[PDB]
Amino acid sequence: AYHQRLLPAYTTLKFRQPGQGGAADKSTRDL
Amino acid sequence: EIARNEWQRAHFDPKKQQVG
Amino acid sequence: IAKFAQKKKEWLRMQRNRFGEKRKGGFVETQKADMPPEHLRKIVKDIGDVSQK
Amino acid sequence: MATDVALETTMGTIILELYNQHAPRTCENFKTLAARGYYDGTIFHRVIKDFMVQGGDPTGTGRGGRSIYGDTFEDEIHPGLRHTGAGILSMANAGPNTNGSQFFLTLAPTPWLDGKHTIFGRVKKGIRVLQRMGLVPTDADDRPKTEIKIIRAYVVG
Amino acid sequence: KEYQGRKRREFEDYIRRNRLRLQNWFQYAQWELEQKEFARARSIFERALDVHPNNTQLWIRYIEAELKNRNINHARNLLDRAVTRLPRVSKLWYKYVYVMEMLGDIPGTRQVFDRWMKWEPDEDAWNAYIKLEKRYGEYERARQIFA
Amino acid sequence: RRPARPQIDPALVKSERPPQTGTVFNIWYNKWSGGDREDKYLSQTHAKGRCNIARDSGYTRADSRPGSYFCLYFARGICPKGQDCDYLHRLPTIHDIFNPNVDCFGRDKFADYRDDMGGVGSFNRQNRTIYVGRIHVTDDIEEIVARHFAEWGQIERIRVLNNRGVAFITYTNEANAQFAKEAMAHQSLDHNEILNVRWATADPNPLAQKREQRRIEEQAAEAIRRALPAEFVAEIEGKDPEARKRRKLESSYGLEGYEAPDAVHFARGPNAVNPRG
Amino acid sequence: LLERWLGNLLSRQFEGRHSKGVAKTVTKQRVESHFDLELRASVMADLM
Amino acid sequence: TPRTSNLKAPLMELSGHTGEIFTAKFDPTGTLIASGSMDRTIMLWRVYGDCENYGVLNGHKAAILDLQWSRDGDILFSASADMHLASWDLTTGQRIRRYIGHEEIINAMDVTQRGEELLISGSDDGTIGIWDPRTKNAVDYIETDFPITAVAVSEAGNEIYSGGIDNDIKVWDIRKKAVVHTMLGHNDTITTLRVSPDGQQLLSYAMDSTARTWDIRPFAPTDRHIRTFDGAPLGLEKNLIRGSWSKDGKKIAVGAGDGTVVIWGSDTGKLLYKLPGHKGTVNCAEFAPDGAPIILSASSDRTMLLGELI
Amino acid sequence: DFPSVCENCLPENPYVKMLKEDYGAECKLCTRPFTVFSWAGDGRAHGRKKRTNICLTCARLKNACQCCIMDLQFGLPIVIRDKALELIAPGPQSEINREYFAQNNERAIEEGRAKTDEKARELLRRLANSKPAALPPPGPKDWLPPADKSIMSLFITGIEDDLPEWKIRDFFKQYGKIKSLVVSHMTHCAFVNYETREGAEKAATELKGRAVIAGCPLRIRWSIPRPIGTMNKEERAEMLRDGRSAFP
Amino acid sequence: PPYPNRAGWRPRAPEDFGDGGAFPEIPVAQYPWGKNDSSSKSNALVVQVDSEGKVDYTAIARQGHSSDRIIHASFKDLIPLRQRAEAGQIDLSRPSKEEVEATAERTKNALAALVSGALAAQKPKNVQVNTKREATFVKYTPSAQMGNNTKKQERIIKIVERQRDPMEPPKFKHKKIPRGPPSPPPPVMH
Amino acid sequence: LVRRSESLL
Amino acid sequence: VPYTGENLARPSYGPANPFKNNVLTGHAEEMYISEATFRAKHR
Ligand SMILES: [Zn+2]
Repeated sequence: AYHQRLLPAYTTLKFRQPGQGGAADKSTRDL
Repeated sequence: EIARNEWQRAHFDPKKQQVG
Repeated sequence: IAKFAQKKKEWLRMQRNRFGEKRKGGFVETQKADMPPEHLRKIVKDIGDVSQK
Repeated sequence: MATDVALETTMGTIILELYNQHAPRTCENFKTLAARGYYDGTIFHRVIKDFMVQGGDPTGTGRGGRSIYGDTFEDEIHPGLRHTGAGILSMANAGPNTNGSQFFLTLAPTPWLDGKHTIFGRVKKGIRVLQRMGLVPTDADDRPKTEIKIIRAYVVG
Repeated sequence: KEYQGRKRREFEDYIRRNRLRLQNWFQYAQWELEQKEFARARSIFERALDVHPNNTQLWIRYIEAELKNRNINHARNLLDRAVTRLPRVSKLWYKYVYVMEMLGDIPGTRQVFDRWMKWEPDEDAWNAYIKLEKRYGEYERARQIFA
Repeated sequence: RRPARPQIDPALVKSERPPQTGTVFNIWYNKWSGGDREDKYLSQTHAKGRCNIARDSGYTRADSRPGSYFCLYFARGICPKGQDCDYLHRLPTIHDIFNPNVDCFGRDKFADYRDDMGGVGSFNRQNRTIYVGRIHVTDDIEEIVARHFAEWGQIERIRVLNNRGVAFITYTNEANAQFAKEAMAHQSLDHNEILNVRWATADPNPLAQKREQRRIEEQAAEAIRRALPAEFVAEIEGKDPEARKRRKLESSYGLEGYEAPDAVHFARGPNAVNPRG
Repeated sequence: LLERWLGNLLSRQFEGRHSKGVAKTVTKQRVESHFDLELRASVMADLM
Repeated sequence: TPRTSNLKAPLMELSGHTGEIFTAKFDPTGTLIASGSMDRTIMLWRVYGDCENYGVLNGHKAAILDLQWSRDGDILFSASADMHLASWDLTTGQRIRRYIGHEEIINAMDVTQRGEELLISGSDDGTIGIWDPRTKNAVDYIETDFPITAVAVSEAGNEIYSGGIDNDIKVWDIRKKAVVHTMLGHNDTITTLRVSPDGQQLLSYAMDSTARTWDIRPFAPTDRHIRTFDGAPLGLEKNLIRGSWSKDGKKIAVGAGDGTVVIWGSDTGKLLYKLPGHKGTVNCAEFAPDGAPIILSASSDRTMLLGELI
Repeated sequence: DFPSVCENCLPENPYVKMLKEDYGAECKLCTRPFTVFSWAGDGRAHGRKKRTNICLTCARLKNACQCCIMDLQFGLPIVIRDKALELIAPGPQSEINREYFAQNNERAIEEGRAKTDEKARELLRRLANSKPAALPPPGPKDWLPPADKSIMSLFITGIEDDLPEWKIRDFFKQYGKIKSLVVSHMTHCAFVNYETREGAEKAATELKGRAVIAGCPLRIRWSIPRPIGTMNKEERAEMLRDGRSAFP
Repeated sequence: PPYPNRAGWRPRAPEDFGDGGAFPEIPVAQYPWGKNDSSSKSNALVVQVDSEGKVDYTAIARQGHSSDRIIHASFKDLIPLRQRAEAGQIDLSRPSKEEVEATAERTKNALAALVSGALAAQKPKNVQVNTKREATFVKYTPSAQMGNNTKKQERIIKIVERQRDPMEPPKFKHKKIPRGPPSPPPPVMH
Repeated sequence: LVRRSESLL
Repeated sequence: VPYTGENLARPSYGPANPFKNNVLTGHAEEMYISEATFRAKHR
């Protein structure tokens, strides 16, 4: 069990959509 | 040694402990 | 058919008890019914100020 | 004559003498399985205090046996040898003649296995290793909590 | 018993108040040693070893307190634990070889020195091992020690 | 037979508040609060009824049900239900033994005693000793104690520490001891007094200590003799010389000069080498 | 709001107060004190 | 063990029923599994590729005790304790129709894989029912005096093998509505009746924990037995445990009350397998019909195990 | 997720309907909340809902049933077993040390860490070798009834500590109704007060100044009831010798 | 004595067995290590040996720890891997996507269970009742206990969660117990 | 003594 | 394997102990039966 009293808030994570970069990898020579 | 320490605990006398 | 008669009755009773529509969960299910109002009246009058041990 | 086999355990060394003139077939079975490296890397799967140290299973379970006469062979009880003390090497079976590749060091006088298992040796050197083997914590099914792995067992000579 | 309870209460309150000071553990354990409560003193010292695992002074005092009450096997187990936990503190190794030379037991001192030489110590421990083997004759084994 | 006699009429039995020892009645704890603490425990009053076993016994709606506990209020003499009570209204016999979690009235027994040592009791001591005090100090204490501490059960030993007005009654049964403690508390012996029948502590007399230790030892010995086979235990004590000869001849198994260990000989199982069981 | 508040009230009434063990925030009245703590620890760490 | 068949795992679970799984089957192609359970639903699973549940049928008012794929593999057949049968379209997922007329719980049901299509519904009113799968009314019904718990239809399509509580396997003729011969040897109620893939032998497991293989060929001696198999105990539940034949006919598998599936050799008689893994009575043990060494077990711990034989 | 309950605490029915309550109560030894299992006993339609009274960890430490709290090898109470077998009682019984030990050892207690058998045989062998001017013989005046009809008490001397009061009570119950029986084992004295003088006269007639109860020799006389006070050890010894001398 | 035969010679001395081992030829009970009148009753550890043969002292550092715990306890751990005697090719590659995703699935299932527990604890669901009280059936085979050893019939036990009052507050207070001792600390490998 | 590697690799 | 008949047929070698259970009092396993079976046997 745990002892915290957070009410639910921001219950969905935002993900990097196409156009927002992030989860798209290139070679480090290109970088 | 555990038995000997038990025996020494069960027979301790606070008579000669007063002198250093 | 005389020897296989009580076995037939027991099998029919057991299968009707197990697979009947009236016992879908193992037991006969009824609807939550309304109690007489005097039951609640007596409970509330009896417990009172909640001063008795 | 008695021929020697050396158990290199993770407790010490056990040098066993083997009785060729009293129970031969078990003795060259033991010699051939020891010299081939078959008993190199198995476990001492069962230890019962004041009864037994039993091992030799390739699987370490209680069912493995790879005797050189196929998969099993027959019993060779000679009434001159009886289980009579601590440290006697005998070949263990399950009921009638089912001798595989499991050996059985008696840790105490057990005069009730006579005629059921094939006495075919003796601990010659290193009885303290077997005494420390008997005094191991075993959990529920006589298998020790730690491992008493055998490494080498050689004819020496 | 009232005096024992009040002293135990005072010592435990000092331990709860500041557990990172070795003097409280030392005083409580020495006092419980004085009424011959060896299990209690051992428990206090082991709790201090739980608070201070790598303190060499606490290890030395607990081995000494075990030795001065003629508990030899307990103290030898304690020295094994101490040289297991801190193999690079030469003080514990030196005490361990000194104790098992004081009690006779020359092969035991030799195997302790063999463990120490397995840990590859400084030149002082090698010279001490050579002096050990030179004292009781035994020159050829000192030659392998020089090798 | 005979139905259970109603002891007190329901007109005299109510459920009212305790006498006012304060200004505000606390309804969560059901206790008076306020006033002064000089009152506190005040005194132990005189109870509203005693018991006659020959007069108040009978049958209830509990003789039909096996395992029913005895009645606390029939033991207190203030049970009005009579034959309609759900608990037994008779005296505990010698075969009325209970497990070490409940008393004879079904109340749960505790880990340790309370400091004001009364109540249900603790299961960490098989206590059959009841401590009675507050007896009017006369010269005929022993006769009246033996007369009145006798209708509750079967008694082992009553030591009357006279002059102090204190007696220690040890019944042979723990349920009888609990019945006597719940029956004689706040009763009168011959004059108008309130008896302080509480749970006895331990008699420091070393003779009583060795008596209790021995009795514990033959109780455990009785349990072990019930557990073990008769031939096994008969070889175990070996007071019988024929049993000794049977042990010498049987524990050989072919090999002479063995004298088989008790772990091997006195062993029970399907694969043991013995007559087994 | 009031049912959460009364649940918290009954929780303190029937299982006690968890007074010790929670992390207090650094409010304004604590800022300087907190700074001192952190700075001392940092200095102490560098010394070791 | 190395990989033997074309499965994602050597053995794997199928779960999702909230009641006891009473009957599980296979596609004639061998790629689809249909299971009916105590929870009045039918779950349709895909064996190969990703093992995906792809269908649920919900039309029955009580437990579904049987379900049988048609000769092609697009129609499903449900016998259910609501005193009904049902034909289901497995393309739209809807129910085609319901078959009404049985006055008690239907325990068994079989369709003809060769010839005209019929339905064989044995039920506790002592009635076998021969149904056409286009009309909601029964073509015929043969009335007996004892509840019937296992039926099977022959290769010829004119013989009905019926087992019930009278401890006899009765062989009836459809056009005559009469038993052509009775087959004795059991002493507890027959739970399954399966004809061999070649049609030369008959398997019958009963509640005495003995599975009997029988010679079924028309020119046979007076005793039409073959062999008896032990080692599949029936536990506390008096379920209708149903066995199956392997495609080559060499092996037979019967679920046990210990959570095990006991597999024997039909010709030799050795206990080839005793497969654990269930926490209840294994109601069905089936072989893959498409020449694969695959066994599916359905058990009253609400689960099915798909395993390969190595 | 399953209790450790003995067979005699379980119902006689082989099919048990059992309720389970997570953290339903605190253990009666370590005072920690634990899962309580409860069932209805064979005493149908009234009685007590039998339940697991202690937790499973304390049931491993004590080797006891969770309901009855008795030893699961001999059927003895835990303290009786521990006193009569001299066992270690593996765990502290203090307040905070109980939760400390349970918090720090709950994984090794489950595996049987932290078998009496031989100590029971040791106890049986120890109880095998258990080791627990004279006055003239009584003349006729000792058992003849006195002329005073108010004399009612019967004085017994020679009582050992092994003789309970109930053996004397049902040994003298066959002669008549006993109003009172005072047995002081500290002073080896006993007083029997009847309700009718005929019963006391019959006791004196068929006892004749001597008695043997459970192998213990006792001496009986007529006596006016007097109290027993703080009394000298030498006088106790000499009337013990007199009670032994009741059988010369 | 040698072994073409050993009849007529009884072991009378503790050294008659050589180092030890009772002779099967003699049909007399033989005690190679004397009377086991008392038990071992020793609290020492089982002394093991290593591959080359020395007393193994890693049972002291590993005392109180599981077998999967990594404990450095010898000077061999202070040597570089490349220079560490029996060390040829060393594989220094990351795990492939299969093992990486398998570990990701396992760890995220465990952390998802922890998130569910933390969310249950963080905000309770107002009323904590569940009327979907499905029974659990247990096959319980009793052993022998309390004296008697008769084989009792095995039992089928229905275990149902008890109906709890939705209005009941938490029953017991929270106790502040001090921290237990840490895991046994490793050797100090300076 | 714990052996080292003399391969100069 | 190890579920075949010849694997279950082979016994455990060696002698028997002259001197397991899931819980402290016996062996208890989770089982799955119909509600009607338990009700009928209990009845
Ligand atoms: Zn119990």
